[PDB]
Amino acid sequence: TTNFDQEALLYHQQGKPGKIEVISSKPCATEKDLSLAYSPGVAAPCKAIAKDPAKVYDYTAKGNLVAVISNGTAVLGLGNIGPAAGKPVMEGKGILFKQFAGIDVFDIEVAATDVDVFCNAVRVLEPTFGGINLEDIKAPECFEIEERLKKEMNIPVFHDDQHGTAIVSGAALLNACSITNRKMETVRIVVNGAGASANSCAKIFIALGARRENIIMCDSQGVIYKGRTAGMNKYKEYFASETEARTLTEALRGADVFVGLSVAGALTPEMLKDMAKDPIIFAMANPEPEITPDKARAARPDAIIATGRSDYPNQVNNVLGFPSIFRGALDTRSTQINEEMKLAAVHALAKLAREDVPDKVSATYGGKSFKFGRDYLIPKPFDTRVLLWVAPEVAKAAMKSGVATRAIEDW
Amino acid sequence: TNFDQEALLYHQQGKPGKIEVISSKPCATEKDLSLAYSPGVAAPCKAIAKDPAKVYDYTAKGNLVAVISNGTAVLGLGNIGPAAGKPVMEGKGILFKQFAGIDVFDIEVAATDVDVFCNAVRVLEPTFGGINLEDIKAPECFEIEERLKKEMNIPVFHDDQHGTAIVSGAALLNACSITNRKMETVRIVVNGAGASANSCAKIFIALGARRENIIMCDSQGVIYKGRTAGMNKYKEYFASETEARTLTEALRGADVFVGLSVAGALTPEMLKDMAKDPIIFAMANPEPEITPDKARAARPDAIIATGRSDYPNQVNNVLGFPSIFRGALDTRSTQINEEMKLAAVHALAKLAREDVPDKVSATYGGKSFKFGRDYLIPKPFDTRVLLWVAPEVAKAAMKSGVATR
Ligand SMILES: NC(=O)c1ccc[n+]([C@@H]2O[C@H](COP(=O)([O-])OP(=O)(O)OC[C@H]3O[C@@H](n4cnc5c(N)ncnc54)[C@H](OP(=O)(O)O)[C@@H]3O)[C@@H](O)[C@H]2O)c1
Ligand SMILES: NC(=O)c1ccc[n+]([C@@H]2O[C@H](COP(=O)([O-])OP(=O)(O)OC[C@H]3O[C@@H](n4cnc5c(N)ncnc54)[C@H](OP(=O)(O)O)[C@@H]3O)[C@@H](O)[C@H]2O)c1
Ligand SMILES: [Mg+2]
Ligand SMILES: [Mg+2]
Repeated sequence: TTNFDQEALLYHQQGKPGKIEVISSKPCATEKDLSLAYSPGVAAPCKAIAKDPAKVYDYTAKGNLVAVISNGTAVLGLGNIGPAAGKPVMEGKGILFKQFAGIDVFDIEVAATDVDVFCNAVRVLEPTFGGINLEDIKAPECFEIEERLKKEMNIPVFHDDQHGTAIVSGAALLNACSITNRKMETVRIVVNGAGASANSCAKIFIALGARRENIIMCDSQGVIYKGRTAGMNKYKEYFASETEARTLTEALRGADVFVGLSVAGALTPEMLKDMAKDPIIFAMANPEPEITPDKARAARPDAIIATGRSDYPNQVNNVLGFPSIFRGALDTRSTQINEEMKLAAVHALAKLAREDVPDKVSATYGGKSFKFGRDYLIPKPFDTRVLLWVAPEVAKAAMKSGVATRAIEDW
Repeated sequence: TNFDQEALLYHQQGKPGKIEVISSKPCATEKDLSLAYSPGVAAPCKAIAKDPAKVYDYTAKGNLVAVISNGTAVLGLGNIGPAAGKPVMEGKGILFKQFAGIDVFDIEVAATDVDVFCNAVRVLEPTFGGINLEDIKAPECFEIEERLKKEMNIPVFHDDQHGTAIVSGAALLNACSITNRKMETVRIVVNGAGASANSCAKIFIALGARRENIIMCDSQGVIYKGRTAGMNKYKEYFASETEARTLTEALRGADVFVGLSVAGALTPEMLKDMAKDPIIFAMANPEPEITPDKARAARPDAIIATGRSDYPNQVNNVLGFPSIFRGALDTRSTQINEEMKLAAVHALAKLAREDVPDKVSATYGGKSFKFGRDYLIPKPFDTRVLLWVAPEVAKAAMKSGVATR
């Protein structure tokens, strides 16, 4: 819909260009005000921070400030459009941080595609920020970039395209498994796609109890089988499967779970018929899914379906993750977002969906009723319980794992 | 002091720090967010991919300045490091917002090597409409600003260097006018050879001063040609043929003293042998090279400006950078060049000759102001400044061809 596009263009240019403004949180009108905000008063917190570096969190915005950082090499589904073109998306990501977790964001678009240039530039920004959310950086560069920055920086570094997606889909999968009386240890999973998100999703499924041998990964050229060499790399190699299947169709034979992280249309009804009873179908290709819940329900009335879209039930929406994840990490002044923290967020999201849904949430969604089951197995994005459930569990995981530098006693 | 305690509480209370980032557009509903983020946010991205200039139409780039420091010369605190400088950079951003309506991301960078710092900062270009370098020590700051100006296609401006040059240059033009002087024959003595001093001398030459009429002194006295002690590439440029060796000897018959050094550096005896109607810029902080009363006591015909708000003629940098960047941003300029800097000088000098509104008088407690020896430049809280200076900078950018809008 190109007129919907025009609504978006107008939105971005109307009044003042763009979507963000930086304002003072303190009085700044009078000469007295400015004698505190600036010279000579501002020397006091500077001296305090020089003597005790931790006090940077007491006297600046650092403790609530995340950088959303991209080089614009994988923007949304638009591909490598460059950092300037990606800036609206990074401003938008920042707005989600603010609206869902109260976190201030500097969106930082970096003109560097070289891994060393990019990492060298970002590493030295640490004094500015309480955390770094890497965004829309293409695979496989994003794997090296994230791992290097996590090692080199002493503040949390988290690439949402990789792990946010894994966290929310993992939560959904745990619940889908519960609803269908499945054990993770025996569930057979097919992942369609082998990019930034598929890699992390596969890894978290294993972390949640799935076996590598029960997971088959497919790409643009079919099943990633052990021995294969076409279009292969270090990361695809890890998930190369001993299977005899070569097509997506073959891989789905008797499979329990389809995880779609590829492109629209990739999954048809015929492929659906041979899946196991109560098939679990996550069709997350944007903006159009691998399949529709209706086409899926038509082929398989017993199917459980999640997608990336808010107009269908069970949206695997990344906004369920990163805001609370950084809230918990920031509030404990943590030096990392580690695996313990990611898993804590999985389990918090999963558990929340199992609770009775307050009238407030139904009223937010037009009076729709929600109860845990096949049409509701992950929290709604506009449910205010999400921050309350996920952020403290992340904070507790940071303290338990020893990456917190500030204890939080209670909420 | 109670004031330090007040300052600490100001920073620590409420939301820690001094800045918040907010949405400038509606962002409460599913519909709102379908435009602010996916799927609608793809539209401006596609527009920008096709026509790069549209980044200025659809993002905050055109109103967004990075205040960037590695914390190596923070205020008068020296090399305290990037984190400890963060309160100062947040506060600088506050000034940008309050005086020019400019949004700032303060960026504290953990790199002291010129090369590493530059390589980290120049790739941030897509984010910003302009870069204000701040509180970076000399001589590294010269090399850094020079290199970034060569690499980046947005304005790069180190305020410590050029802000004081611009405002003191406006003050100097007016001082010369008042005392019937011509810049081409004025003899100037610059005390100090650091970040700000060097730029001051360069602005004076641009305003018509002759390089031969300028003597620069540092911690070891006059910088004379042939001297090697404590020299560098930048001091070398301003090395003088003069036989003077001390600040005292240099000031004999001098018209102007520009003090960018340390307190007490200027005594009354040096003042004695200055020319009639000596112009004295004592801008050392927090205590000037000499006080206004001690100066007029020695020389009653003296015209004096300082860096302090408690005396007349405050050479305050807030008179410069807000309008300079406002003008640069509004013309979507690729540079702040010498033409733009000079445009700011002349506009500031011109505003000072205008009648001072009661609003300004009221702002400063009924104190009247009329262009003269006690009023050489606009007051910092004069709201006319942005309206006067920024349009002149924009005109300069367009005339010199660095404007893209
Ligand atoms: N919460 C969500 O809804 C969510 C989150 C993240 C991602 N996604 C969606 O998942 C998709 C990929 O995201 P990404 O960040 O991972 O991108 P990516 O890094 O580019 O990954 C693309 C992957 O898809 C593979 N592929 C392309 N065509 C295929 C086909 N017909 N069949 C099977 N695989 C195919 C590609 O194979 P090759 O490697 O061989 O080229 C590649 O592995 C996008 O649509 C994204 O919108 C959704
Ligand atoms: N608008 C304003 O009010 C304003 C603006 C900018 C600066 N200032 C003030 O000017 C002074 C310099 O600032 P800056 O940033 O330029 O500092 P800077 O970079 O450190 O430069 C210091 C300069 O002062 C020289 N110096 C040290 N002691 C001296 C002495 N007794 N006599 C003469 N020169 C001496 C140094 O000489 P060596 O090279 O030999 O070390 C050096 O050249 C500071 O007090 C600053 O607060 C005021
Ligand atoms: Mg992303
Ligand atoms: Mg400064």
